[PDB]
Amino acid sequence: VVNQNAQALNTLVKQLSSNFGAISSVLNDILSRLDPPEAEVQIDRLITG
Amino acid sequence: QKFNGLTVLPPLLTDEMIAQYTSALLAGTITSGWTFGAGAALQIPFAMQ
Amino acid sequence: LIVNNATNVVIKVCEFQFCNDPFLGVYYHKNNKSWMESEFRVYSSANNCTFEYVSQPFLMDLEGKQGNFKNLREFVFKNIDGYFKIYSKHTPINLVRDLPQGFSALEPLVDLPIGINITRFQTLLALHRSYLTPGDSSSGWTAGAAAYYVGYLQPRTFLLKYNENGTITDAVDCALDPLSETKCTLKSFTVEKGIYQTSNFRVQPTESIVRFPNITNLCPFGEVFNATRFASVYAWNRKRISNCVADYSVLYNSASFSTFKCYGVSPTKLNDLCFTNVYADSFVIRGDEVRQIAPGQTGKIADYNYKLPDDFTGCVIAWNSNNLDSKVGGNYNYLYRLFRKSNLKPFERDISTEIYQAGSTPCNGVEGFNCYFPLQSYGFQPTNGVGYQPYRVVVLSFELLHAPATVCGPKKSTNLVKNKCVNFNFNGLTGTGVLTESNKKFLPFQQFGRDIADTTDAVRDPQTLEILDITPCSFGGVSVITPGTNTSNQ
Ligand SMILES: *[C@@H]1O[C@H](CO)[C@@H](O)[C@H](O)[C@H]1NC(C)=O
Ligand SMILES: *[C@@H]1O[C@H](CO)[C@@H](O)[C@H](O)[C@H]1NC(C)=O
Ligand SMILES: *[C@@H]1O[C@H](CO)[C@@H](O)[C@H](O)[C@H]1NC(C)=O
Ligand SMILES: *[C@@H]1O[C@H](CO)[C@@H](O)[C@H](O)[C@H]1NC(C)=O
Repeated sequence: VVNQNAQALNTLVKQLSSNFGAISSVLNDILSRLDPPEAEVQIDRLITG
Repeated sequence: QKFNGLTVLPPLLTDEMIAQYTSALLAGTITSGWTFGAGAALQIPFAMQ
Repeated sequence: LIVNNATNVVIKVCEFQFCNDPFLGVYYHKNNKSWMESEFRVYSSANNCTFEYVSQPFLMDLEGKQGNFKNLREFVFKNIDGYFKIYSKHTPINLVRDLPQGFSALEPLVDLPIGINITRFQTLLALHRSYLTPGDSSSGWTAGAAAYYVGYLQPRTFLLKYNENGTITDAVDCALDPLSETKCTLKSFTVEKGIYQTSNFRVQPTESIVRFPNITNLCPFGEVFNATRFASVYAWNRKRISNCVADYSVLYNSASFSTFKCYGVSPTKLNDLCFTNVYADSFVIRGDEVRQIAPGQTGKIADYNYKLPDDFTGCVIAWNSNNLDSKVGGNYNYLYRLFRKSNLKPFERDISTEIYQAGSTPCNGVEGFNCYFPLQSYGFQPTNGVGYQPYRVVVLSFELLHAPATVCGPKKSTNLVKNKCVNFNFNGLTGTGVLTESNKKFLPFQQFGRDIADTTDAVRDPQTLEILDITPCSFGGVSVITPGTNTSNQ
């Protein structure tokens, strides 16, 4: 019963490095390189995932 | 682990107070039999229990 | 200018010439008892008007008294998107000057749609000139007694309380005190004794710092822009640009550009991020083939010629050449491929001169029927159309955080700050945290550190060359415990 919680927590951890058909996994890297109107298509695609 | 916002709250009871309850429950069968959870405790030697 | 006279309220939107001290003043003469305006020192001239209005009459008396006031005109002036909104209320009083503690709501008066911009305001007032006083502009002016309050409105969220007639009867804050945030959180004014969770608070940033790598060299751009010869599209030249600041604001005075397009990157952050592996690909094509350069767009110069990748993230700059790459017979130095057994792949170049094979009849130098040469001359002349003139296209392809920093921005480093949760930038990598001194050592080549989350937690300074750990200061939340709204407010 501890194994299931610790496994599921590592499962949510690994999802932070998935794209969902995006170009990067760190929101500040998208904000540092492209104005917000030219970044909403990546941000909504990270948000839904 | 806390950087991504995974907070673990500690249980309401410690193991010392839980062990105080298990010690009361163990003492009640060795001293009063079964007539202490339905009423007020009543002594009785173990040879008749 | 919205002024209430002794006739009506006058609303004029003109270009007035305001005084050094504009005000009003009415006179009480001895041939009348009426207080008309005689000191109308408001504007010097009213020229170039765009709006004038008519309002309901508000006759006044204007007889100075020092007694207690028994009415209150509270207005709130807002200008959202040009429209000016006024929220008026009239409330009588009887107390000595102070704002009563009662609860009144303000109803909206009018919404003037004018779309001017307002930055300064001045309150228009009035004066008393009588024969009890000198009546002049030195010792004749008398201000009576008056007191008005001016308060700036700030972004705030209130849980409103609506009764059975529709009015607002109580306003409870969401930020003034923890108790008001709890009471607006549950959407109720009655809270029981127990623990409740509100918003969660973290530590805020304090400072920000720069630790860029210092490089004095400036990149070569003499031939990357205006020059005396450029490469053919058949065989396009790649130049390796490294160890120098790469700027783009300074590139507007070498050649006049007719296409400044950067795909994948804002054209105002090229100098804000340090680069890696900058590849300059310059070649001349025809001006009616500028549409054929594009990521994921086919063509003839995207199939049989150099094809851009379909993930390319870089900038494409190309400009018209009038007669530098053009001849009076036509320019035949620049050639293009017109037949291919298999189209070209990203970053592929052709060096074959074979004759292309069409049909059964073989070719590649056994010239004959259906043996065409794919490499055709462009034929640039100045007498041709402008879509038929040479364009020097320079494509800049670069990486971001794929290898140690080689090409960096012109912004320079700042002071080294430690033991604080501050915003940092290293080569381009941004964060917010406390930079602590580390005791884990990498091997010399390794310049980053990750965990099981795959997030940075150890960086190497390009300046001081010391391993520094990164520790977020974000932690915990805020919970509150109440002994019930009945008992008390602690
Ligand atoms: C007096 O009024 C004139 C015109 O408004 C102005 O130019 C001048 O500066 C004023 N002087 C004082 C004392 O403010
Ligand atoms: C008033 O408007 C006219 C027409 O636009 C202009 O020629 C004149 O200079 C303006 N006068 C001002 C700015 O007071
Ligand atoms: C609403 O206004 C009416 C009219 O004065 C008043 O009688 C009533 O008390 C008010 N509110 C209600 C519905 O109790
Ligand atoms: C507060 O508690 C007292 C005692 O139980 C009760 O009489 C009173 O009505 C309560 N008031 C509120 C606001 O609940």
